[PDB]
Amino acid sequence: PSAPSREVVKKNTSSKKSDAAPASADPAKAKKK
Amino acid sequence: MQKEFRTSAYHSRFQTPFRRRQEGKTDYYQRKRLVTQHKAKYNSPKYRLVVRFTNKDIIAQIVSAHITGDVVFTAAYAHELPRYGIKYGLTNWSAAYAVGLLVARRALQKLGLDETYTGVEEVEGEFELTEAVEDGPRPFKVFLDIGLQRTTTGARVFGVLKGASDGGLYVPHSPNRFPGWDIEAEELDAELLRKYIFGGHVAEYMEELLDDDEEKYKSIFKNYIEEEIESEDVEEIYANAHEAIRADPSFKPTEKKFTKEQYKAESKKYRQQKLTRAERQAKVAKKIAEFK
Amino acid sequence: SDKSQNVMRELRIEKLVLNICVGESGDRLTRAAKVLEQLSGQTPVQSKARYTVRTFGIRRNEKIAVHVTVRGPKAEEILERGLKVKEYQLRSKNFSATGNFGFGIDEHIDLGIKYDPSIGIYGMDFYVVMGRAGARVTRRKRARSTIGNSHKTNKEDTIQWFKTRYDAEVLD
Amino acid sequence: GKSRGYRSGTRYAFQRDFKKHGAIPLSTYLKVYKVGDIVDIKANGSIQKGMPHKYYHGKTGIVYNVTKSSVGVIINKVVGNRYIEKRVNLRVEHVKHSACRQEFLNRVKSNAAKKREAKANGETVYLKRQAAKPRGSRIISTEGNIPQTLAPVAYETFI
Amino acid sequence: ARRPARCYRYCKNKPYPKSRYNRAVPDAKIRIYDLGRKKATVDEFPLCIHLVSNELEQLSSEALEAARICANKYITKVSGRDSFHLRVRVHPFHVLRINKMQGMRGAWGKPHGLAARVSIGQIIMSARTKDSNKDVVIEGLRRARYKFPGQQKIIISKKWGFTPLNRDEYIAKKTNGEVIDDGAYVKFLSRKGNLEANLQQFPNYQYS
RNA sequence: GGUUGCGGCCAUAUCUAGCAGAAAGCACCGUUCCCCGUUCGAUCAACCGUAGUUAAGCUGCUAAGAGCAAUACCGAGUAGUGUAGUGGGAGACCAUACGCGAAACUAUUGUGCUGCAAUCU
RNA sequence: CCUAAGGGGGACUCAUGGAGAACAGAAAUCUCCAGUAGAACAAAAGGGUAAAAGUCCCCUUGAUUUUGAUUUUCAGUGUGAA
RNA sequence: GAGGUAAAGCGAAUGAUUAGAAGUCUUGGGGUUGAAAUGACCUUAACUUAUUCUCAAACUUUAAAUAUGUAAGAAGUCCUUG
Repeated sequence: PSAPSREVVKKNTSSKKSDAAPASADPAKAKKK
Repeated sequence: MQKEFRTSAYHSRFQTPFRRRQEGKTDYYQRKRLVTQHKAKYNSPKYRLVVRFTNKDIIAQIVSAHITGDVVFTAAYAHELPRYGIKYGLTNWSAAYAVGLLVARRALQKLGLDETYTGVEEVEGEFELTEAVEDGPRPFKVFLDIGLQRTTTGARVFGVLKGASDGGLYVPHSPNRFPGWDIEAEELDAELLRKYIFGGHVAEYMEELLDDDEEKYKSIFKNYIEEEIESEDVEEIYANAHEAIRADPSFKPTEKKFTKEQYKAESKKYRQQKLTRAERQAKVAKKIAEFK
Repeated sequence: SDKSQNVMRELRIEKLVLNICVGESGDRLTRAAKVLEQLSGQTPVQSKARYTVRTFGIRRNEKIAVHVTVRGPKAEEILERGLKVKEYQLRSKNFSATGNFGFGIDEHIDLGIKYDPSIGIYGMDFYVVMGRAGARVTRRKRARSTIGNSHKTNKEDTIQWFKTRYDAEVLD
Repeated sequence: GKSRGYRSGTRYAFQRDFKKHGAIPLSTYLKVYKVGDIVDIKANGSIQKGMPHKYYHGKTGIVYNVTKSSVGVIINKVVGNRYIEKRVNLRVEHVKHSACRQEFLNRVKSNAAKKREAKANGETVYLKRQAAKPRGSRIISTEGNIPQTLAPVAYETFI
Repeated sequence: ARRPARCYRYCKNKPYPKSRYNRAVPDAKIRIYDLGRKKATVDEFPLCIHLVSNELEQLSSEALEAARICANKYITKVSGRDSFHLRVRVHPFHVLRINKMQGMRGAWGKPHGLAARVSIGQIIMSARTKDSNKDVVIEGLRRARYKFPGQQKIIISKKWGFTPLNRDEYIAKKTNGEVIDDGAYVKFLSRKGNLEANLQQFPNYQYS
């Protein structure tokens, strides 16, 4: 069968970790302890 | 938590696009490429065959661009077709062909090139350009303008293109967008082009639908049934409309039931008028008063 | 006039998007695509990773996920099939501020399709995009514009429409 | 070291105006230039073809050639102790008609129009322009405008 | 370490601020610009006294720090730490350079300190306090003048505190409901904008 | 006067939030045999104008509206500046003479005009 | 440095933010809304660019031949570039 | 006609920067609530909104003075036709 793929729409050429991905920006998922 | 975006500084520095670009109606890239004339042809204008399709109409205008605004040479509307014998399906491919033929004939009548550059008098689906006639005026040259609507092979715009090309106008074009063109084998099937020129596809659809879905046939083709038009004589409608168009390509305006001032007075009743500065001042004062 | 009870203001499903984000490529992604085309009857499309993350084990331009878009009555049929898995019980925090909604099933076999051991089991995301008549205004090429405020789809209107249509319960 | 490239020092000159970026309005492409016309040169930064050199930005010249998309402009440049004849090829996006002629051309018509009227009337009419003359005598009425006596005011700190 | 201030007194060079072109710039000595009861509302301190430059000159940041400390110490010792609010109205943004720390080849200097460029009539420090505390604050600023080079004038402002309104028109606006508090400063009603919001924000406003 | 097509200047035209819109036009709208394009007839392509709606788009009006534009016994002849002095001052700088002359601020007003063709209660 | 990152045409809109979807979490993929460019355009910095000059798709070799004129540096010589 | 220097501006873009105020903490910590419920509380710090003090040779909406290009006719303007 056909094998289409989603085309590129963004402009970020470099293969680096993107923005809005910092450590400690998350809550405590184990708060209830 | 996030910065409010629509600030006053955002509006102050905002550069609004062109009026007819913000409307989403004029592609100024294509308009620049089309309108701009070779500077050594000083005041010789370029002529645009502006072809626009609405939900109920086809507009084919011949336009020249000027600094004060575009100027229309001739115009053909699809709703002029019932005068020439086409009452239903005014947005066909064949209706587009008839509109193109009508605008071409009317333009040549206005210019005076009727006997010379008659065009393709026998429509047989052959690809053809209007060559000049030796020791005579060159054929009227017009360039197609489709605006924002897409270039697809078999589109209705190239129906107007073929109608104008067969009418005697010299509109440069290639046949690889006409229906009946094979992409893999680089030649045009004239039979299918001739079929769409004389409304063959609609007749074929009526034939295929009449024996399969009677209710859909009644609903879709109600006008043909109520007019006693069978699939067999549909092509004759377009063939006779072609002859009628070529015989009398003149423009006949609709005789107006009312005068310009009557229309103006009737319309002026249903328009709100801007408030006087005193009126809004009084409104503000009343609001302050009622706020204690 | 601006009558709320107008014919053209009726909500309907614009599209239903089915998403399977398998974290790798190769055989598993191909089998997920096979699941999607079995479910929807139309060819799915594979989506590439937008960037490289060591934690997730993915690399940029690696085919990670597969998704498909269905429209028409088939969207309604698949949506009710999926709601059977969810037994018609959604949460108030399943509807976006723009009037769309979605959920996720953990087993694709629960939808009512034959299990196979080469294929395996894959979880799936269902998203339903709601809209009224006249959305073409925002999608057409010529004279494209926006949608007026009263015609817009919002959270509460979608919530009551869903409760009316499917007789389901929306956990608030 | 030193840098003396083609577009050196053109940071602000070749910028588009504030809230005036984007595409060119098409009245630019509709104007008709003839040989002998007088045009103001102003480089448009959005079109990099046919762009004038930074010296000619702000100069006015004579159109001497008309091409497909450009015009030839004559500029006189001081080089040492004399003027050198320069011939610059400019796309019409960087060229605008100079308004100095249309003002003078009207005066040519007005002078011709006024001279035939006096000839038709048999009188003589003087068409030379005149500089602002000293104002003549006049009488100032004080009725309702009695002079008010002003005096310098005392020093005061306002901060 | 420091050259005498006479070496950097005059505004001979163009402004040289911290930017992406000079990055190895040390910090200014003065880091605090509001002293005293800085959270006091406008009404408690109607009297304003300025130290005003009569010189087009440069004042080093450490001179600003010394003058600030001197004035604060005196006013606090005499009338208490809560009787006044002192604001330094000049910030050191100009970087001075030093060359030595061969000959005049490669003589471009390295950052040496920070200075504020003041004009004639420019305010250096302001102090808002009570009227009864006038003579104290002046004597506090009169000492601070000894830490500055050049000539400075002590001027009693015609305005109410740090507001731009004179002491008579501030009363005129307050008694008409035309002013509200926003902490250490005030907000004035504007006759432009949304009427409902303006009326809500200033409930005591007598419209004319 | 309304509307449509093609435009000129390119916010007095934009933006936000509300309300109204006769006729025509435009629009949304219905269908998939055909030309054609899609993961998806959503866009695009074709057909019907037939089944429906002014709900939206569009137009107009409202807002001590944001923005924009213009004006000024507004600020201010202020800042700045050309020219001059065997002017002042230790200097930094300043005043004067003959000329030119802002910006911000303040206040008020306004919120598209218009060309060609066609059409309309 | 690049057979495309050159040429033409077409389709689309970017950075980012918000609200939502099993694993999935601050960062995967999907949907909508907002988004005057706050992205990207080989390489310095500046300018320029939004139905594009950016991203993607299709076709191509005009990065071809002949020799003249002009601009910059300038002696109005050369070279380079345009 | 052209300019972007002086001046001005920063409750206008970029960058720098003082101080409080009011809100969101639902994606900050500290404590006190709970025999557990992340669901309230007081505080510091973050953001957001309306304000506030001070700035820029390699910032800017605005924008001088001086200097600078062009024109002010007979080789011009108009009328008819090769």
